[PDB]
Amino acid sequence: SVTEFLKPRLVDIEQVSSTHAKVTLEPLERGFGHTLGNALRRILLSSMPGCAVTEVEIDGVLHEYSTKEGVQEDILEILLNLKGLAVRVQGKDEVILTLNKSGIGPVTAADITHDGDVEIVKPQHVICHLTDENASISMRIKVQRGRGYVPASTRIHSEEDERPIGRLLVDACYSPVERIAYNVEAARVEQRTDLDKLVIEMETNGTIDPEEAIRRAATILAEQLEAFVD
Amino acid sequence: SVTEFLKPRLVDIEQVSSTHAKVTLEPLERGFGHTLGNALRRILLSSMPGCAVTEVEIDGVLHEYSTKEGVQEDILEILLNLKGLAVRVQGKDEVILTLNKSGIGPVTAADITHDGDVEIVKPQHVICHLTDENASISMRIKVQRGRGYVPASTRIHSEEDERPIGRLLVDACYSPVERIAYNVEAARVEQRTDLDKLVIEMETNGTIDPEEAIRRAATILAEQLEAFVDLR
Amino acid sequence: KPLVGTGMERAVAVDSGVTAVAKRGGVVQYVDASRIVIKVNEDEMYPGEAGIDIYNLTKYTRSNQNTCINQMPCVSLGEPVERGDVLADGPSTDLGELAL
Amino acid sequence: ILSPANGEPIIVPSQDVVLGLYYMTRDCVNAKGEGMVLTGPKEAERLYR
Amino acid sequence: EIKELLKLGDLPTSGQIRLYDGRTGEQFERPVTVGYMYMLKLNHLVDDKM
Repeated sequence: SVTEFLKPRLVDIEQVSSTHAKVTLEPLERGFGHTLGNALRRILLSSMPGCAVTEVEIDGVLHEYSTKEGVQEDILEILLNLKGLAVRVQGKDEVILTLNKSGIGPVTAADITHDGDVEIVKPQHVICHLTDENASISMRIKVQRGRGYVPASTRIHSEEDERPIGRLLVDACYSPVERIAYNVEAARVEQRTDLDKLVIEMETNGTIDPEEAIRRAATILAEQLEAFVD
Repeated sequence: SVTEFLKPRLVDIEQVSSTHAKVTLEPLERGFGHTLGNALRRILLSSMPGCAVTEVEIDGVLHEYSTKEGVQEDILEILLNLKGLAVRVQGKDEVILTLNKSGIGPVTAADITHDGDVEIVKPQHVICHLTDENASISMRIKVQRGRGYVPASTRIHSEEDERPIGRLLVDACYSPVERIAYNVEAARVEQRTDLDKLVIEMETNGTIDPEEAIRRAATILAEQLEAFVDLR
Repeated sequence: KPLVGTGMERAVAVDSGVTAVAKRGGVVQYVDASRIVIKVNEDEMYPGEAGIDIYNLTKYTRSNQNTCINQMPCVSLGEPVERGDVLADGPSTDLGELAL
Repeated sequence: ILSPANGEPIIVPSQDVVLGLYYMTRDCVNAKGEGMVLTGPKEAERLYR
Repeated sequence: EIKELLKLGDLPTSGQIRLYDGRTGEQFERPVTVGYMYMLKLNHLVDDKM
C-alpha cells in the first residue's frame, strides 16, 4: 500500500555500563533514521527535565576568583565539582542543602545533609580536598528543577534577584544526558538496501537509565504531535 | 509547570495560490519548532503519497523513439510532457483516462474525458501540438497512486506477461510536493514572551491539501516514534 | 542553453551541418516532427518552379560514437523565415545555439 | 602503514580531513561562549551541538 | 559588472548566501558560494567500463 511504512524490528540494546547505552534499530525507511536520530538528540539535549544545582553560597568566599586557604582546590574547581553532581529531587521545585565538614578533607557528596526527599545517585562523588586538620568548610547548595541547559552567562543579567553577596552562579545542566550521538548505516532487507539502520549511543549522569531517558524523549515528542495526529 | 509542555496546534492556513500555501503552527516551546520543522520537511519531501502517470498508449505509435504524422512534438517529448501532468484521483488507485483530439492546435489537459472522480488541476497544461487539419490523436493514459520516485527499469522487474508492442512506459514521480520552507518566529501568547510559532511554506502541484499533508506527516512521525516509545 | 556563454555558440551550430538552415526565405507552410515544408518568397522564385522547399529531418540515427542524432523543429506554423535561419535544432543544440 | 622506501607513514589526511581538523582546532577572540568553565569534553560537545 | 547585475536582481552582491544542512538543520557556520554552472556529461560511462 501507500500508508504502510517499515518499522524497526531488530531492536538491539547493549549496556556498556550502568549509564551507557548503544541501541541499534533496523530496518528503517530511506532517510527516516536521520530524522529520528536528530529529533531524539535535540529532545534529549534541550528538552529533558531534571533537577540540578543552580547557585552556590560559600561562607568566607565572596567572588569566583576568591581563594580559600582551607581547601587545596580553587573556587572554580569547587563549582565544577558541584556542577558535576547529579541529584534526584522530587516533590518540590527547589531545595536547599547545607554542607559542613571538618577534620580530614576527602569531602565527597556523602557528607551532604540528608533532607529525606532529596536523593544522591553518587554519594562517593568527590567535592573538595581539605588538607588542613582544623580547617572547616560550610556551604549552601540550591537545587532547582528545570529543563535543558541554562548557562550562568544568561543568568548573569537581571542581577537584582542575586543581589546578596556570596552567591555564585553555576551552570544548571538540568538534562541528565551527555554524549548523545546517532549514526546512520546501510541496511539490507531482501532486495532493497536503501533502508537505513540507526545506532544511538547515549550516557546519563545516573539519575535515570539511558533507555528510560530515550523512552521519555520519545513520549514527549509523540505527545507534542497529539493535536496533529489523524 | 516545567514538566508540562504547551500543545502546538494549527492556527492559520493561508493559501496564496492554487499551489503555494502557508501553514501556521502555534504555540511552540524553546527549540521544539526546529525539532518539529525540519522533521516535518524531511518527511514531506519523501513520504507524500500522490498520483502519477505510469503507462501510455497511442494508436499510431510503436516505440518511444518514433514520430507521428501531424504532431509537432516528438513521442518522447509527449511522454515527457505527460510525466509532469498533475492529476488528483480519489476513490481508487488505478485510472485509465482517454484523450481524443483532432484539428490544428494545442492539445491541453482539458481534452481528457473526465470520469467524475478523477480531477485535473492544470487544464491549461499542454501535451502536444497538431499541425495538420486531417490529423487525429488518440491516447490512453494509465495513472496510479504511490510514493517516492520509481524509474522504468525497477518497475519492469515484474516479469509475468510481456507487454504488448506500443505500450510505452514512463517514469513515475508520485511525490506531489516540490518545495518546503519552514521558519520559526516569536509568538505572542499570553505573557510567556518565549513561545514560538512555526510557518511552513509549501509549493506543490495542487493535488494535495496542505492540512492533509501536514496531518499525514505527523501521523507517519508518530507511527515511527511508537517503536522508540515501546523500545523492546 | 548555456546561461554563461561566449557568443560563439551560434556560429558553431550554424557552420556545423547538424542543424537544418533555410536555403530560401519564406513562410512555414507545414511544420511536422519529421519534415518541414516551406513556401519560398516570390522574390526568390525561379521560372518554372513550384516554389516549395522540403527539409527531411534525420531522427534517431546512430552516430560514429553510437550516440543519437535527432533534429526537432524550432518554428511554428505560418512563421516567416529568412535565408540562413535555423529551422530545426540538431543534437545538443538549442534554438541555433550549441548546448553541450 | 609505513612506506618501505623511506619509512615515512603513508596513511595521512590529504584534503578534507586536514581542513576539518584545522577548522575545529582553532581559536577566535570573541566567540560565543568564551570564558566559560566546563567539566569535561562531553559538556563541550553538548554545548556545541 | 557582475556585482551590478547581481544588485539588479534580489541577490547579494558577494554571491554567497547562508545554507541550511538538509539532514541536520542548523545554519552553516560560514556562507557558501552557490550559483548555476554549465555541467557536461563526458562519454565515459561506468556501465561501459564495468
